[PDB]
Amino acid sequence: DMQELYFPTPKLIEWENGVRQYSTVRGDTEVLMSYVPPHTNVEPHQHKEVQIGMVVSGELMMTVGDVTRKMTALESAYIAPPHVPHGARNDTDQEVIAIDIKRLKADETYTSPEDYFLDIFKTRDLLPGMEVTFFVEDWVEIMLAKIPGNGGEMPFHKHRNEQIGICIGGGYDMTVEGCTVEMKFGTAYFCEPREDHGAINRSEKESKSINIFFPPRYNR
Ligand SMILES: O=C(O)C(=O)Cc1ccccc1
Ligand SMILES: [Co+2]
Ligand SMILES: [Co+2]
Repeated sequence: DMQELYFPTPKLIEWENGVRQYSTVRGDTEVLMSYVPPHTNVEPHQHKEVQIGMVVSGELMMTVGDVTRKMTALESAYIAPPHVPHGARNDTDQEVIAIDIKRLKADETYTSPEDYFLDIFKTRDLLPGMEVTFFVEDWVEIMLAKIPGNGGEMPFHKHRNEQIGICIGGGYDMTVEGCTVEMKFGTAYFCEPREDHGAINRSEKESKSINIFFPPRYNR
């Protein structure tokens, strides 16, 4: 009944310059997957919401404040604090696929590295065979996860931490509070604090996801 809560139906945003974005929202948080065409500029802006982002595919020139970093897929993240100007350019011959999370909570303090970009904090197995990679700031933890094929599983559990995520490769069955969805590329899920969730990958190919914790769960 409430599947729309945990797995929001995305809206498509189609710009005139060719950028396409898929918007999923639950309450105070929005997830956007963006496809930016070759040699295309994304005009700078600013807003009261904090913004965290990462490249999923391709290479993107990302600008936050005075800083522009060439972002390689899945190897860095950025945080644009509230009202900090930010924009981007796909300066390559290839499409960029990027992810960004926009958010505003009254009790959160949106710190960031002084030059805005986060590098890999640590890579390691979360469960035997399940490799994860962390990017860590005070109030948020990004965790890349690979769920092995042929039965790879994240057992059901709950935690104080809010947890939001998006599938970025392969497929898997995701369950939140008794609602099971077949995740595919771009599918987003939203877990409020203490909401039951789990996952299994029954396919042959491993499945990749980006999972985000407020506040950090593993590296505090
Ligand atoms: O570590 C957690 O808290 C998780 O929920 C991990 C996870 C990884 C991939 C899909 C669903 C949950
Ligand atoms: Co923005
Ligand atoms: Co969890």
